[PDB]
Amino acid sequence: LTTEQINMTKEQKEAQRAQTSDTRTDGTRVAGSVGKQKELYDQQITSYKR
Amino acid sequence: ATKAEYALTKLKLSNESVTYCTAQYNLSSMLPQQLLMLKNQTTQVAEQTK
Repeated sequence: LTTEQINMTKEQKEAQRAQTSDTRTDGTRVAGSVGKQKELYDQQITSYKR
Repeated sequence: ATKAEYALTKLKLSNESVTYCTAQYNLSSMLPQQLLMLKNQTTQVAEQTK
């Protein structure tokens, strides 16, 4: 069970890293739910300007 | 009184005999099993360190 908690800790770290950073620990761009959420803000920002 | 004391010494052999068998069982069974218990605990400490 301790070994399994290692993976969860790593994944929860990525969720924290989603803030204040656009890249994960390995360097790839975030694309999950938080990545989709940011794209919605970009469209909304353009919508308000338009 | 000496005869009564002789019976007490004679009967005391039973306690010594069962003690030897009890100690023999502990060495043959309990001690090796405890070693396996300690080894698993040692591995858990490293995982918690990780």
